[PDB]
Amino acid sequence: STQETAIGNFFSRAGLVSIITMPTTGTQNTDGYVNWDIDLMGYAQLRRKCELFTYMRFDAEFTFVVAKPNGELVPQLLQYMYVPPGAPKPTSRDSFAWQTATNPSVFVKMTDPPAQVSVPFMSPASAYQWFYDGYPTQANDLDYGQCPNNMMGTFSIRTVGIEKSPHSITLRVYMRIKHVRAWIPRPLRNQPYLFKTNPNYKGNDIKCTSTSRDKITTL
Amino acid sequence: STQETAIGNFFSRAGLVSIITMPTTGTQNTDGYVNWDIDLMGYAQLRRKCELFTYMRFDAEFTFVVAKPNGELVPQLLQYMYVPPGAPKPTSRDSFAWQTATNPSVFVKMTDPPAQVSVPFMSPASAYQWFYDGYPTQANDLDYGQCPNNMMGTFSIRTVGIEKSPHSITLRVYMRIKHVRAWIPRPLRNQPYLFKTNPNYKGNDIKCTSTSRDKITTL
Amino acid sequence: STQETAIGNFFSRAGLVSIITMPTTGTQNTDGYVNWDIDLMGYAQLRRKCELFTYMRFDAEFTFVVAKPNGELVPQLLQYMYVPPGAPKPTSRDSFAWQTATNPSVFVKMTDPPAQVSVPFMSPASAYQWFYDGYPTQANDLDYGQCPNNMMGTFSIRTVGIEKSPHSITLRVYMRIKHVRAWIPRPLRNQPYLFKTNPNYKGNDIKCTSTSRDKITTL
Amino acid sequence: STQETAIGNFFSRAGLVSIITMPTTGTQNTDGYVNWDIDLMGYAQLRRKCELFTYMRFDAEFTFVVAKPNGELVPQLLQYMYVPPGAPKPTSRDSFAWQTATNPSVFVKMTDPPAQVSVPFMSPASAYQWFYDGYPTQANDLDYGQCPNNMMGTFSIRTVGIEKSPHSITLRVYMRIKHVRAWIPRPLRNQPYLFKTNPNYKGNDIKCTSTSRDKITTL
Amino acid sequence: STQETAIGNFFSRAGLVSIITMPTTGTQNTDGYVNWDIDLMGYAQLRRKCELFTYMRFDAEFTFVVAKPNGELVPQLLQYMYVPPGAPKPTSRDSFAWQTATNPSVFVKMTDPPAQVSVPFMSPASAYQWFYDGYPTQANDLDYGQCPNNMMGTFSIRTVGIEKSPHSITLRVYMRIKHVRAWIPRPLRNQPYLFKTNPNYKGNDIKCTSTSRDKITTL
Repeated sequence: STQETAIGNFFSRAGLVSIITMPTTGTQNTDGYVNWDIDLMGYAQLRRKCELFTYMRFDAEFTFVVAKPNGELVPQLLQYMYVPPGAPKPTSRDSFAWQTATNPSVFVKMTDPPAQVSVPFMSPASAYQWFYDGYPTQANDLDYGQCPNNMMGTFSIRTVGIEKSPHSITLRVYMRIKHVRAWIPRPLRNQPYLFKTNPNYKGNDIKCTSTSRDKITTL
Repeated sequence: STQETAIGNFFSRAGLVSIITMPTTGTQNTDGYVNWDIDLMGYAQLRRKCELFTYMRFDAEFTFVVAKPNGELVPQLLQYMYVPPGAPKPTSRDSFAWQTATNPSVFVKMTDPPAQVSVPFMSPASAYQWFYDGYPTQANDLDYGQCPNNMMGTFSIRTVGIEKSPHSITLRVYMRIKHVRAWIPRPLRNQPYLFKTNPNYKGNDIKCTSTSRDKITTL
Repeated sequence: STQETAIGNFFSRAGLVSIITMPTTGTQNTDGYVNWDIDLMGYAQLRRKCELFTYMRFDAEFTFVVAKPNGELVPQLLQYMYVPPGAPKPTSRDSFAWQTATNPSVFVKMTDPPAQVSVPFMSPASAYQWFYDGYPTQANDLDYGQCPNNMMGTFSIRTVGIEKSPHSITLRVYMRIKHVRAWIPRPLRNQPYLFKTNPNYKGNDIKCTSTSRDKITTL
Repeated sequence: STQETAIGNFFSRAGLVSIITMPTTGTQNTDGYVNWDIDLMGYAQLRRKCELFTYMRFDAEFTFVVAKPNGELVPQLLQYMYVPPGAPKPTSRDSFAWQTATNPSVFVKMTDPPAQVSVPFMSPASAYQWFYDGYPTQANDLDYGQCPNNMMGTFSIRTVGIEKSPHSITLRVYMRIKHVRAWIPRPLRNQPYLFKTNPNYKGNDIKCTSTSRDKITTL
Repeated sequence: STQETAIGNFFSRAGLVSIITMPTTGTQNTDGYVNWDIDLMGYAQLRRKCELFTYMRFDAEFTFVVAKPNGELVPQLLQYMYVPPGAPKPTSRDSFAWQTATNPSVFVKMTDPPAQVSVPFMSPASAYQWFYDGYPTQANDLDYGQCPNNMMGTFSIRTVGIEKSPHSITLRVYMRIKHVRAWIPRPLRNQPYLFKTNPNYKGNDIKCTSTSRDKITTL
């Protein structure tokens, strides 16, 4: 069936896009909260799939699978807050940001089944674009290829309550692309990725698209 | 879309309107209960938004997010009682008020998902009014601008059971305005608020509506 | 709206009609069960409301709010049995009565949300009557005004299991009157109540229906 | 209403038909399982009701109310297996019988609300019969009145898991007769029952159907 | 009724197809995960039933009944991942395989009721075949009768979380055949099975299809 090769089926399925960890005390948790900016170019697997196209438009479904680091669940009340683009992100475990009515928040117990929410098409432009041959502001670093109109928002996680939580939390964020539309197909990345924000490739070790053989007649 | 600028969308979304805390023993809890009169002029954020209009009419949806102070949940049975206007409020952890059939009460376990209830348009007048240029009873303090026809009711929280609860409770009250209607738009508050019940402003430090610059030509 | 003054709205709302307590061991609990005969003339508040009419007919909805005496809930299996009129009531924590198919019983865990059940119009007569100027069998005590055709049934509560429960239980019984019909309105009780089963009033201290004043002209 | 005297209403309502107890260790539980053959002639109350008719046909609804002996519930996974007639019953806590696809089994946690299942009309004959004036194979004991075509099946209870359960279990089995049909009404048992499988009565102490009085004129 | 002898009814009902055990530490669990390739020829009971036909086509419903080895349940988050045919299976408790979007995974708590999922008809051929009189690649062992087009997939179980789970898990996998279709009926296996992948039988001890008797006239 040709349905299997349709843009939609190719970009369906919820995949893991991030793994936030909030230990009781260690390196980055005397805070008590986390700010994860929604990022797709996170996993090279999904990134390569997207960079097959120049422009894309879609909705995103997020599912929040949390539990303690060993898999155990406890009666802990959590809060996930979506900070749209152009909005101020929490800077402390108790910033005013957490009370701002305009930053939709979802409250759920770690015992309750995973929370699920859908985020629309945020760009101010007609489509997200993985490639911008210009500057949003010149030969050159910093400020090139960067298109801020792809900014999808930020998710701020934290345990509820005035005192810090006794439990460490390991949260897995899954995302599913709904209603996909793609434009202008381009060559498939054949060089290892070096950065999230640009096509730079290792220029000394340029790998060949295909494996080799001895003679052009041996097969 | 113009829908985004519609009165309804502007006043939608559930925001935090109050944070009640009932510790086992400290300052105000050898009682075991709390009486929160429904108050909107609580958070200056929402208050400024309302004082953009003279009269407003609407329904209110209340959601009760509770848990212990650190975010943990325990099998504690709670009772939230709505004491309408003109009704007697509980004066002790065990007043008759808690048994009065006419004071609707909702019983829920701290484990159960947040309780949610809708309160109608209580005023005896056609609309709530954030400004009353008269007296409900004269140059002058006390008894001015005060309109008792805006009184929306009181919520009385307490743990159920004859003995006091072993757990401390931190309850967050969220409110959402439904079916909003507004009349007679007025200037937007440009001076810091000094009191909940009146427009008094600091008259020595009168802030300018806009920032300044050197010359009227430098830009 | 006149709807607010309608017999139905006047007698709606679930009110507390009884508070049964079953401690592990104290005065009346080496038993392990309780027999509460359904009684409305329990709370003078609701009683006065009913004695505004001579005859009344209605269905009753019962809700069972239970928890330990301090409000905590535990995984305890309880059984509530309705013993109709003319049926034999349990006389021990393990009478045959608890197994009698004809005594409908509802089993629920103290963790599960409150059990709710509806009891119909039990009287063998066309309506319940709060006043019977005769004898069911003469100037006179005992056997007067007593109409057994108002007998609505009994509720027998107990913890399930062959051994006694480790936990103390405090159960609140709420009742709501559905489909109300009233006949022959009568004067409103103006003297304090002395007994559940009769209009006897303190005859030495007869209180006046209204407060007093000095002169009939001072106001 | 005549509806109350209808065969259906007379045989409705779920009654207790059995009480299985599986202690950790005592007399009959170093096993870890129980085999209860579905038996109606268990409780003389229901038995007398059935023997008012010669033939009966009906479906049966079974509800499984379990908990520890004191009424407490714990996170124990149980398995109830229905072994139809002509099928092999488990002979050990781990017989192959428990894995046989054809023996429908229902898995439920003691925390989950009571399991409920419906068993159809199993007899190979058109109706169950409480009386068979013949032999299924002669004056005489053993092998008389016994009709094996009334065999409804067996229920095998056990805790899941390879190791024995730490908890003792007391399970109450309730049964409700659905879609009842009865034929050929007969005299009502007036002598105490002596056995489950036959009408034998104590012949020395033959009780009179009615109480006595002195003279045939005194009343 | 002939419905009882229909291919569908004959192959219905969920039966146990596998019992995976993941102890904290013992022989095969310092790993923390398990890879069970979906196998029907597991239980000789069901296998014999299938080998009554040459070709079969059907969907499969899998139910995952898990709990600790003694039947107790704990708040443990588990993950069941379906690795289709031609896909790479996890090789460690934390392989990339567990993050691969294309390997559908279902997350469920051991407290939640058993997870249930349906797997379609995976073969690249029109039907699964329990007999292939050829080679997929000759008199002869290894590489005969083996048809890889019957490969249905693999299920990879594991506890979620970065650290190993404190609890041992015993998981029972039930399978139900939906929408069955069978072709070309063949003789029923009358010799004990020796291997999962071939009809080899013990040739010294060849058992007779029927029991014996003395004379051909004694009955």
